[PDB]
Amino acid sequence: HLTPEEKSAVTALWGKVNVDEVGGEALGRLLVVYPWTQRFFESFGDLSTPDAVMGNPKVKAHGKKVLGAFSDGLAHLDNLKGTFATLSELHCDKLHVDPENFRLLGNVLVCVLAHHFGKEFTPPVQAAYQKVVAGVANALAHKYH
Amino acid sequence: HLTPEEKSAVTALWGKVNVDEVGGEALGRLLVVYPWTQRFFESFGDLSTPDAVMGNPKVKAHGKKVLGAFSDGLAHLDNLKGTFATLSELHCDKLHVDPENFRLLGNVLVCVLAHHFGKEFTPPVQAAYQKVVAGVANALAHKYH
Amino acid sequence: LSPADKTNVKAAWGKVGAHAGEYGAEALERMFLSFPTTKTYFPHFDLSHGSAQVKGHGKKVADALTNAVAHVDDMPNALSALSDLHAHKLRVDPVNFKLLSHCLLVTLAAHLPAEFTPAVHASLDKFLASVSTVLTSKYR
Amino acid sequence: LSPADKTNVKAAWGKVGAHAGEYGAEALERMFLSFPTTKTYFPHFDLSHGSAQVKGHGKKVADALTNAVAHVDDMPNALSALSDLHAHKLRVDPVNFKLLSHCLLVTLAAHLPAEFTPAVHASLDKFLASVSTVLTSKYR
Ligand code: HEM
Ligand code: HEM
Ligand code: HEM
Ligand code: HEM
Repeated sequence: HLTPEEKSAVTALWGKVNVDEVGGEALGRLLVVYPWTQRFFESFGDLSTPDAVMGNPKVKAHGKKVLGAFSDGLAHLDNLKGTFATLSELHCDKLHVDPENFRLLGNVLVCVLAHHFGKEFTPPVQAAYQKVVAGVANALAHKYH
Repeated sequence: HLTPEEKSAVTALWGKVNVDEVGGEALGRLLVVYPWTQRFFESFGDLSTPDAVMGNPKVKAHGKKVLGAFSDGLAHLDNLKGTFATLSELHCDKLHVDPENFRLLGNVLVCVLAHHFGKEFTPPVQAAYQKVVAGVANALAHKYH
Repeated sequence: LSPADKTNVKAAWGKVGAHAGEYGAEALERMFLSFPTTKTYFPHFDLSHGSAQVKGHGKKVADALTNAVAHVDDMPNALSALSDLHAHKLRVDPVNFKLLSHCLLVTLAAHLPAEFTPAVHASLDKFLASVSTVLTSKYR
Repeated sequence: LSPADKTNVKAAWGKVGAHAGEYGAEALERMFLSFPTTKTYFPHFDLSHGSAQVKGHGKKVADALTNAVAHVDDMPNALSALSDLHAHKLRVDPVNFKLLSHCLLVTLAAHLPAEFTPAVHASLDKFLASVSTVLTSKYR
């Protein structure tokens, strides 16, 4: 349920996002801030320090994929469920990630946007992004519902 | 998504439930165990002790309504969303109850069923009831989604 | 935990008596069946009904909970090694302690007719929440 | 909180400097707009932008957080009165501390270009989670 002003807030900011970087930043911070999530990324090699996490090329590459799916949801705000269906099967039925972590990654992304855009990330812009990341998290959790 | 065996577990137990009592027991225990929920029930009068809560006639009466809605969901397991639509508007848009409390009340109901049925409330029967109360909580939270 | 809470948890502990390890195994089984995401922490277990591994693990869990109740005013110290294990080695998601705690309460409800009163339910919920707080205090 | 966490929270505190009360008010506004369920705890407030009441309240919240950081190894004692207030009088749902804490982190991110590194983010998250643990320790 985004209003047109909420939609404007979201798309005008997203146009400015570096899509090669921001997803790795959010995934890396998830792994640093919520370290239990490292359980799913054993194959990624050195996660021993925050610098090792943030500089790990597999974290950056994987985060690029993660952000690509966010971008696909931003383009389909009225059908997030179909947009996220195969990813919901993957994360829920195959990986068994607790869906609370979908909420945490969304909020980490919000922090990354706040850090990159500073004052431009106003309280109304944040509110619109909170609706988007909650909608993406609920769509990704559909197979638990 | 209940299987037929899950459906059998649920309906065979529910047939035995005292629908005049179990909802008041679960609502009273919610108010005792998670006392912040008393914030929504100021008009109910004496909630000062667990005995005062459990013996309060308004808690018993209100719990009877709450259980009536659970019973309606058990009869419509493939359309919980429409079943709970007006209650979702009420709880989300008018009352602003955090939907985590829908999960807590469902789990309190599970504890009440375990206490009343003892060994008959087997681990598989509990699992089936957990699917039902999660589905009811997600349906009631639809207007937040 | 208030004095009354300590009293209530002790009532429950004493009634459960020597069944505690059996009830721990039942609570684990309840969790695996009700919350199948928790199973992936036990890939090397057979989680089928009657599994010797679940029986053994439930005795360990029960022993840790009894240690926590026996040292209820010093639980951070009593559970320190287990807090390290769950966060650092096992990477248990904090959500999962809420799931096991609920299953431990349901197990007690299913075996404690007289004792699982609303007040004792509240006291056991607070005790398990306090144990969970310590066991999630060491992520780093 | 580890020694490094205390170091990092102190770095952030010192950079925020005398802006803390303004940033507290901004974090509250972020919470009310992003999580409108939290508004019902403030029915007698005007929550519009520029509200003197939100400005005043944000200074109170900031002062409490600075008290907690100044007494970081004794936070249960430092925040005891506020824990009583939030649980007993205000009946704040525990979920809501996660919402305010997130909004406090976003506010800091929006004002701390150099300091909001991944490590300092983690340290601030742990500090706010620890404050929240104390402020939800008194339900009864
Ligand atoms: C909530 C927002 C999330 C989005 C949008 C997202 C998106 C993705 C995408 C696009 C894929 C690549 C799938 C493929 O290669 O086709 C991926 C894979 C994966 N995701 Fe996520 N994800 C989210 C959250 C998480 C979280 C919170 C976790 C764990 C903590 C996780 C762990 C995994 C894993 C382990 C893989 C690899 C799967 C494999 O290759 O076998 N995801 N995710
Ligand atoms: C999750 C399962 C729940 C169900 C099925 C449920 C069901 C109901 C029903 C059937 C009604 C009566 C509505 C009418 O009279 O038409 C009611 C009202 C209400 N419910 Fe719930 N409820 C749930 C959870 C909660 C919780 C967790 C809270 C608060 C903690 C809450 C607080 C209220 C309030 C304050 C009313 C009165 C509304 C009014 O009369 O103005 N409900 N609920
Ligand atoms: C009431 C909370 C809990 C208690 C008291 C507890 C206690 C214990 C104890 C005593 C051990 C054995 C330690 C070894 O003997 O060093 C253990 C191991 C473990 N626990 Fe927990 N635990 C708790 C919650 C959880 C949760 C929520 C999970 C996951 C859903 C979990 C997963 C594990 C695993 C996977 C092991 C290692 C098992 C083995 O490989 O044999 N624990 N726990
Ligand atoms: C970082 C967590 C928090 C801190 C440090 C904090 C701090 C404070 C402080 C210092 C007061 C003023 C106490 C009076 O001066 O005695 C207060 C009051 C209050 N707080 Fe919090 N609080 C926190 C989280 C919350 C949350 C999450 C809510 C609700 C969503 C909330 C709701 C209230 C309310 C409604 C008041 C009373 C306001 C008044 O009527 O003027 N607080 N808080």
